[PDB]
Amino acid sequence: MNQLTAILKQHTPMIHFQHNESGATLRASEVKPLLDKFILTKLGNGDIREGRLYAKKNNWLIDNEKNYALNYKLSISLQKKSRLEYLITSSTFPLPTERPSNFFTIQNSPYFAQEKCVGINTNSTIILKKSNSDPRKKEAEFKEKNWSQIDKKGLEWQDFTIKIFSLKGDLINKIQTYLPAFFICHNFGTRNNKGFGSFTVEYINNQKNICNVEDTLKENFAFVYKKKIALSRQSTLDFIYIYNQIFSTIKKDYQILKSGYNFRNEYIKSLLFCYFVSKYPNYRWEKRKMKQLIKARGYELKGDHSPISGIRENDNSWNDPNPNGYNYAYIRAILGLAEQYEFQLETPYQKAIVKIKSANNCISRYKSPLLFKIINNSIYLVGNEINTEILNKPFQYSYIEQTKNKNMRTGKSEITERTMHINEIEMNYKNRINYHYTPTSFSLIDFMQYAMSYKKNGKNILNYIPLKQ
Amino acid sequence: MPKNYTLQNASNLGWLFYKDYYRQEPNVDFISTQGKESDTTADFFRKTNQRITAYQLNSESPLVAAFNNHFGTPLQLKTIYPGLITGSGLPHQTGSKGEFKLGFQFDYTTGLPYIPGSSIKGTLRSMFPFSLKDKGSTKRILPEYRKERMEYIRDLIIEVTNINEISDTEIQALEYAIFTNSTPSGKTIEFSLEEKDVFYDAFVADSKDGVMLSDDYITPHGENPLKDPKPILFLKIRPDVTINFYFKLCTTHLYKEKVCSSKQIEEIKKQNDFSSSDYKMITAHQKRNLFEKILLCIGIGAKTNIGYGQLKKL
Amino acid sequence: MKISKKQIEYAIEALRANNIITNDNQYPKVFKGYISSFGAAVIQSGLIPAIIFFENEDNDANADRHKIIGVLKDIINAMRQQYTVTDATILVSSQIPANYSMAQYIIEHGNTDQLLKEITEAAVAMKLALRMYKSE
RNA sequence: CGCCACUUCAUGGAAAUAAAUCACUCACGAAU
Repeated sequence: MNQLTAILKQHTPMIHFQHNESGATLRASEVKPLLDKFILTKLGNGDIREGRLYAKKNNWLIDNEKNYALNYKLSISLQKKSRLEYLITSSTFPLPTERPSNFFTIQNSPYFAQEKCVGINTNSTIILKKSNSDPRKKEAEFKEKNWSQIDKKGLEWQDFTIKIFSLKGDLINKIQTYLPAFFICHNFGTRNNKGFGSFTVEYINNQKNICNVEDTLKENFAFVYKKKIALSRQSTLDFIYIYNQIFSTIKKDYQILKSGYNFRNEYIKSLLFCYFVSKYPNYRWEKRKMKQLIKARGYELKGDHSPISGIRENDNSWNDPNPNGYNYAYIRAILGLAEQYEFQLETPYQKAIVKIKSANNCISRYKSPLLFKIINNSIYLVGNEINTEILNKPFQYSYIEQTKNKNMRTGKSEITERTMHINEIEMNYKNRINYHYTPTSFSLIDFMQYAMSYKKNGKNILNYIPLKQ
Repeated sequence: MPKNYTLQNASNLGWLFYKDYYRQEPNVDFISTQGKESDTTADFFRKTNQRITAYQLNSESPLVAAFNNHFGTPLQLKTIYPGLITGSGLPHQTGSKGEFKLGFQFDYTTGLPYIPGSSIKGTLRSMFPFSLKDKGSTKRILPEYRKERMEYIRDLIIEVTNINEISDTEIQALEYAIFTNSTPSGKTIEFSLEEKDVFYDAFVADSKDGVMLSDDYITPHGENPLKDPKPILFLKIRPDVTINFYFKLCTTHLYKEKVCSSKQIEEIKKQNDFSSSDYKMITAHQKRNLFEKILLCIGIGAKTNIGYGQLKKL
Repeated sequence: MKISKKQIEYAIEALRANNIITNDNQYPKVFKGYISSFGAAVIQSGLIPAIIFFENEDNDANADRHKIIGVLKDIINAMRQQYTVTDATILVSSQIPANYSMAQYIIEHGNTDQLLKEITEAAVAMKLALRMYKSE
């Protein structure tokens, strides 16, 4: 045929920046470029260069020499135009008792981008107010105008249509075989690696698809882990409960991998930190040296516990042995490169901001190499090998002291900055082996084998089933 | 002034987009590299963009009514999300932040967003087999192109008209009659004035409850995944905007796989060696239905491979 | 609008002086696209937007497309050098200062038609002069 | 649970191509 019609189901909400339009749905401007790469990769049996030669032979490319684009047209349209609108934040907040029927909240999520939308600011969607009752509860108010003028919204739609048109019949038949696997292997949105934007193919040309998502994930990803998540659901019922539990679990488990968990009597060390201590180079946190250097200038950092220095039941030291020094590197860069670190000085209006900028100006960003997939309320953690380019690269840290001005007769006045407070920094320490430099050896499969086989008190911290290791 | 475009209270949208866009204000400074990235420049361009995107169009507009009176009954279709882009290659760029970096096709006199008739003609011809020129460079892709497009056109003609069989030579003759008003060899058929197929400029006719223009983003992430992507902001026609397609189409007569004029076909009818087997007719209504089906299949405008410019029935 | 041979001589000398056409009598092939795009930008967007776009130096382009603005400046200076005394009464026969931003000059000198015709003619002359030579 | 953000804002290709380039009639007539 020349037209391929498919119906897509949505498992997790998508974070759309063009939520204002009633016709807003999955943008083909990011589905077609990704689908073209997927099809070429599968055409070359795991490689992309032989796949484009296959499409070059079959005359499936728009340009035979320049790009990966295939000659087909993509059109994603909403069938029924009713949406469920979600507010996705990282901080828990009380729920207002006045909302539109389609307004839902995901409380503890890995989406730390619209955190200012809940709080004191008059531009916030939910205004937090101290309770007129006992000063323990907090009151929430829904500001409709502020809701409308939000940049990103979480949108979930009823089943909609993806239409592919091409006069090349042989291309369409190949697209048909790979389209179901494409939606099982990819997520869309502004936080898609964390689980937002999970879609699956249900009907292709009015024919139901029987695609094993577990088998589909196995072929395309090097490792696949599945979580035994309890459902309760009362009895099905609340998807908001299911959504909130699933996304809270993802944030908890990911934050156990990168950095740790510090809330209660409970404390879980960074498994990424744990991995690098157990290997031969014995790298330690770059956070360790920042904390050491900031303490060197007598900055009272908040916390009653000295920084950890190893793996054992407790290694709470402020000093690094004596004969040699601990080997340092930028550990958490390979699992997502951040922009700045905050360290919460003692006086509760000032804090230390350390800024990472990359010395050569060659590494601006790094997407997380870990993909979280939520298909039918089941969390699948997949991934491939990390980008080896990030390994062994320099980073410059700018240590900045920030003190929040003690309010004003107006609003907060955080322009009271401070010049880069003086620190004894390193330049090329230990033959370019220092906390400036990313590690020179990392395998994601090896790391994830260590992570899901890691036990505290005889139980796995990340309760996952190793579908593929 | 801000909404309900009209002829008495409006600014020319094309003027606003092209000449007044980079007006030199007392304190803006987008000449310098520092000022191109500043918040003052971003605010300036944000205000200009808000002015451009604040206009709506009423169905009972004297402008569109005059278009209907001049060019005939419009073919009315609706834009679906993401919208419609036309004139994307027109140079509108300086290197500033918050600026529209893609061109837009604006009518000069009226300022209304419009799709030129040449764009419509080319988009309709593209799905006819004999649209790719026989060249040395195009010789390798010519046969498959013609085969695919001829099967598509044959199915469309059988669906729209009451023609049961159409031949490849008949499709060639029909396409050359519609788009060139000539024989496939290049010869001319003595046609009357009313026997010319004309593709007028499409116009925006109704915005309904919203505006007819909006802003959209394309963020090309580079080949290097470790480097920051560049956001590009451009102007689009909003979804659910009525587009009036104006045509002047005639009836095409086909006798013995050649295209005949009206007096020619009547003379042939009066002949005693006349058979209905080799006489074929596609009327202006059927031609308009065929064009409508082509437009609903492939859409119109720029970036149609990624969903921009797809149309729906009212 | 006829391009005199003197304007084309100015264009060739300016293109050589601004290190676009090397001693091999070849030029980077992207510069013909640069000149055509500038010609189109002047007529669609305007003189100020086009010169601002083509004059900045922090662009992510293959070559130094800001050199076509220097070529324009040289051609306009050469044209103004041959303005007669009678022209100098109506026409601003003053050399563009050099090291001065061309956009700044045009902004400060109003937006007179004189500069628009001069830049249009100079761009056409640059286009023809580049067509005199061969792509690298 | 409390608190809190930074970053990125256009490059590459196409810049005219082909058909028609004058055709027909009168090329001196009448008187001288």
